[PDB]
Amino acid sequence: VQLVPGARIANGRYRLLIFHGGVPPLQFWQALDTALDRQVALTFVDPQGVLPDDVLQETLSRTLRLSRIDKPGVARVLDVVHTRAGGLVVAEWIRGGSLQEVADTSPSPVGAIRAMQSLAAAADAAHRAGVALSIDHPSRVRVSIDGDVVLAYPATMPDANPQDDIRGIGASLYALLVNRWPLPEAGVRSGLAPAERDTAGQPIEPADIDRDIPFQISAVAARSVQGDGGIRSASTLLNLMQQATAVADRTEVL
Repeated sequence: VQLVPGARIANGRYRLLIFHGGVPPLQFWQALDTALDRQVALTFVDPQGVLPDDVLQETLSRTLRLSRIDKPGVARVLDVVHTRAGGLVVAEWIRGGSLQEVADTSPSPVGAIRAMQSLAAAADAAHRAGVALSIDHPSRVRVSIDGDVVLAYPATMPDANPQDDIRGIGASLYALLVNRWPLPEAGVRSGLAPAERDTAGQPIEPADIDRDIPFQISAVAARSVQGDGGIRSASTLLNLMQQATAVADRTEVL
């Protein structure tokens, strides 16, 4: 079939508006719910049917498992339906902007790390619940008006794991900090340039690229983005985020 703006999906209930990219076979869409007249976040799980039913089923399952976690870091799942275009994960629409859009406004460092805490925290409840967020691509998250960073398009496939979440979270923090995506790219419609690599392949640290960025805040970004090691828990990740914040509010004025 075909997915393009205007399409009507699910007995026509949803009309597509904007394509927000994804990591195939996933597709992140912005759509209008014509029965309740309000926007929703569609995650299509497999438009072309390329997935073995076994993987599909595990994907819905882990997504559902993620759904019952109620934290501001994750969009609320409204439904999970099978449509003419494959499995479909319907989520509330988060007012604000994409992760791409906000980073292009070189936002305050302190404002950025502070806003990431909702993401790290939701990560933590998830992991403690045995399910990953799958922060694998910048389109996956938005920034809400209320200054939270949110998993907008839920859809947790088999490959998603806690450790990749920590990496993906920092890859977001990094994005806000330097408007660059320090991860290889497994995407369509990424919208963000790649991060400069040092000689050892590790991304150049945020502070070195812009010495205005407090040291603590650039540390949490880099020690997190590298799967090399260091941070190995949303739990710890959050606390680092929090200490980095306190140091920063104090020092902020100066």
